[PDB]
Amino acid sequence: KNPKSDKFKVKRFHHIEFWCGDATNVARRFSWGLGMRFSAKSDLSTGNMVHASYLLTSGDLRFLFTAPYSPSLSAGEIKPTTTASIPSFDHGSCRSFFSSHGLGVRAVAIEVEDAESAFSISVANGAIPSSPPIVLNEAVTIAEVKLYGDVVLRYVSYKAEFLPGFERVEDASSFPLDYGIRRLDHAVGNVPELGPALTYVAGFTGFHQFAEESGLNSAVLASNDEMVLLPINEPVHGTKRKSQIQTYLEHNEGAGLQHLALMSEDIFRTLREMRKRSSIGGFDFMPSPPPTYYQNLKKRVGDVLSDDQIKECEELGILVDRDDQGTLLQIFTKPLGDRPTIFIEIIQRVGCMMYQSGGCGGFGKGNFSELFKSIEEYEK
Amino acid sequence: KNPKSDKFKVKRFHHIEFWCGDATNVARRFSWGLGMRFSAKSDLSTGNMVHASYLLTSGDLRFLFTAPYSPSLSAGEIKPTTTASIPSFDHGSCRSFFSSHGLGVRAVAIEVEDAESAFSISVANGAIPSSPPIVLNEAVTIAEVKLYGDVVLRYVSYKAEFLPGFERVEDASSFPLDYGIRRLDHAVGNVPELGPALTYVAGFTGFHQFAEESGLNSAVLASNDEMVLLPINEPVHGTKRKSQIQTYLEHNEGAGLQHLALMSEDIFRTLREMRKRSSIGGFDFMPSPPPTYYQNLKKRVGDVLSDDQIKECEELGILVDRDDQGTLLQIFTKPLGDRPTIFIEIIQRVGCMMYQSGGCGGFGKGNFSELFKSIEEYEK
Ligand SMILES: CS(=O)(=O)c1ccc(C(=O)[C@H]2C(=O)[C@@H]3CC[C@@H](C3)[C@@H]2O)c(Cl)c1
Ligand SMILES: CS(=O)(=O)c1ccc(C(=O)[C@H]2C(=O)[C@@H]3CC[C@@H](C3)[C@@H]2O)c(Cl)c1
Ligand SMILES: [Co+2]
Ligand SMILES: [Co+2]
Repeated sequence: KNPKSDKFKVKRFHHIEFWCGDATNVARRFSWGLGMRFSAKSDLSTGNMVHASYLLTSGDLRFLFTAPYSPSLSAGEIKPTTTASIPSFDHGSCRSFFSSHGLGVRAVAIEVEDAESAFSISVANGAIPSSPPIVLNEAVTIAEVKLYGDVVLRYVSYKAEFLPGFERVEDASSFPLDYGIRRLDHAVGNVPELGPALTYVAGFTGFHQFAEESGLNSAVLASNDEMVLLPINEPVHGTKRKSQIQTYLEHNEGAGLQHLALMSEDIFRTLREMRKRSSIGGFDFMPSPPPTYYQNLKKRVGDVLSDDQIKECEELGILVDRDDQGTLLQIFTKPLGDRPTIFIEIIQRVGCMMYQSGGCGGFGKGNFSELFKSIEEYEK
Repeated sequence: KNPKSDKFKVKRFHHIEFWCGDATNVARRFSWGLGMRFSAKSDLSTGNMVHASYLLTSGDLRFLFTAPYSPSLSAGEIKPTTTASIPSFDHGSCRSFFSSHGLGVRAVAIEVEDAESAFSISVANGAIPSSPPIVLNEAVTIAEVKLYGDVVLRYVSYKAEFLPGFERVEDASSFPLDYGIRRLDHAVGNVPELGPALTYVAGFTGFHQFAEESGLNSAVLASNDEMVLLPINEPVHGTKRKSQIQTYLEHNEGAGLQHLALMSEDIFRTLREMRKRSSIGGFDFMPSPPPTYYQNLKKRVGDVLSDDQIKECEELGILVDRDDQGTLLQIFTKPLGDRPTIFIEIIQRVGCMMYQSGGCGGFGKGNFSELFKSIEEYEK
C-alpha cells in the first residue's frame, strides 16, 4: 500500500554533502575511486573566503565535499555580507561535526517544488529547524531541517548550475571519468531507537512506510513515487555477534548516516573499474561470499540471470536478492574513512518496468540469511 | 665553510608526519598521486584505540598520516596504559593543529644516534621541549622539540619495522607503486621573522648555515654531512606582488612547513607518472615556464643537458638551476590541500660526485630571476 501522503511535492534526491577536514583530498580520492568527475567548485578562487566546496558528479549522482577555511579570512563578514555560497554553513558547526563524527554525511538533499513551503510545512509538522529558507540570486532556495543525529535533510528548489556562486570546472581539471554510476538509490541512517526516529521523520514529511539474528531492526520511508527512499536502522542488543549498528553508534558518537546506495547502469562494469583501483587509491570491498553462495544462486535467480551472468557476479563478489516484484544486485564497500561508520553500496535493479519503479527488488534483507547459510554450508 | 658543529650525532631524515582529519583519504590520495606504497599501519585493527596512522614509502621516503579517533574509545586509558603507538600523540593537540592550520606537517623526524641524548642536549641548548624521550618496546626511542609554529623536530633512534606497534601491510592492500621518488632532500619552513628562527634552531642543533623582488628572505641550516637540510623563509613586505610567504602565514594561521622537496632517481619518469594522474586524483603542478625559459637553458646548462634532455624538461615543465658545484632539476606542485599553504617539490641533482654531496646545485634561487626574465622576454 502507498497512501501518497507527502505533505509537500518532492522530486528526486539532489545531492549528498560530506563535511570534511580537507575537501580537496577527500574529493580527489572519491573521484578516482568511484569514477566521478569534478564538475563545480566554490572556494578561494571563486571569491568564497568561508568554505571550500567541490562537486563531483556521475550521471545524476552529486557528491559535494566541504571544509572550513580559517575563520580569520572571513572575520569581518556578517551573514548579510557573507562570501559563503552555502548560507547554512558555519565554521563551528562543521568543525564540531567533524571532530565528533569524523568524515561523514552532513546533508541529504532532495529537490522539492518550493523549498520555503517544504520548510514551513515540515516545521509546522514537527521538524526541528536547522537553517531557514534562503533565496540565492533569486534563483535557488535552500532550507534545512534535522533528520537524525547531526545529519540534515536539505530542501532545494529551482525557479527555472549547481548553486549560485559555484563555478563550472576548468576542462583540464575535469577528466571525464565514468564507471557507470548514475544516481542515488537510497540513503540509510543508524539511530539508537527506530520507533521515535520513524515517527519524527514520517511525521514532518508524510513519507510512508515502504513495503518489506541480524543485530538490527529496520524500516524504510518513501516519497509518493517511492523515488526518495530513506531506510533507518536501530541495533538489537544481546546478540551473539555484537550489533554492527551499535558499533557504528559508538564509533560515530551517535546517530548518523550509515550507507549510500549508488545505482549503476552496469554493475559489472562499475565493479570491474572500482576493484581495479581498490589498492591504488580507491575503495575496498567487503569479503566476497563463498562459492556455495553462487551455487545457491541458480535455484534462487536462475530464471533471471544466466550461468555466465552468475559467474560474473561470482568473479566480482556481487550479491543478489529478490522479492515478489524484482531482483537486485548489490555489493558493499569497506568503510570510506578511518572509522567503521559510513560505507557505500553499489546496486542495480532488474524488473518492475512500467520506467522502473522505485525500490524494485527490495534492499537485500534476504541476503542476511543467504550469506549466513552459504558460510555454514561452505564449512561443509 | 662547514664547521661540523652538530651537538649530537644526526643520521638522515627519517619520516614526515601529516596530521589529518581523516588519515585514510589523505594517505590514499598521496599514495596514488606520488607513487608511494602502503607499508605499515597502526589503527583499530592493530589494537590502537587512540589514533589511526598509515605509513607510505617510496625508497627511503616515509610519509606518515595520522588522525584521531573519538576520545571515547580510549577514555579509560592513561599514559601508562595507552594503546597509542606514538606516545606523543594527543587528541586535543591534533584537533587544535588541524582546526588552526588545516592539513599539514606536524613532525619533521630525523634519525639520530640516541634520541634521549639528542633531546637532553637540545633542551640544554634552548630547544623548547614538546614530548620527552619515550622508549618503545626497549627498541626505539622517540622524543620531540619545537621547531617552528606547531611543527616539531622529532628525534628517533634505534637499538638495532617502522615503530613498535605498527604492523606491515597485507600484500593485497600493498600495491607496489613507484614513480621514482627515493628520499626527502629538504624540508622548508615559513616564519614571520627569519633571524630569531635561525638563532633558535641553530642554537639547539648546532646545525650550520649552508652556503648560498622575491618577496622572501631565506637561509638554510644543515647537519655535519649536509644531508639534513632545513631552509627557513620570512616574508619581505611592501613588494609589488604580495609576498607568497605572507599569504602562507595568513592562510596557515602562522608559521609552519611550506614545502617538502622529494628527490627522484629519474625526475623525467616521476613527472610523466605524476602528470598522467593530476586530474584523476593526483597532484597538479604550477604553470610551466614559457618557451623562452627553455631556449635560455642552452646558454645556462648546455654543457650538462643535451638538447633532447632540455626538450624533455620543456615537455614536463621542469626548471633547472646551477651553482658552482652542480646542477639541479626541480618542479613544484600546487598546494596539497584546500589552503594555499604546503606544497611539494620534486628534485634531482647532478654533480658533486665524491656518493653525491648534500645540496648539490643549491635550491633553485637563481630560478626566481630566470623565470622572471623568461616571462618578460616571452611577452616579446
Ligand atoms: C548481504 S548483507 O551484507 O548482510 C547486507 C544486505 C542488505 C544491506 C542494506 O543495504 C540495507 C538497507 O539498505 C536497508 C537498511 C537495513 C536493511 C534495509 C539492510 O541492511 C546491508 Cl547494509 C548488508
Ligand atoms: C623557480 S621558482 O618557482 O620561483 C622557485 C625556485 C626554488 C624554490 C625552493 O625550493 C626554495 C628552497 O628550497 C629554499 C627555501 C627558499 C629558497 C631556498 C627557495 O625559494 C621555490 Cl619554493 C620556488
Ligand atoms: Co542498502
Ligand atoms: Co626547495
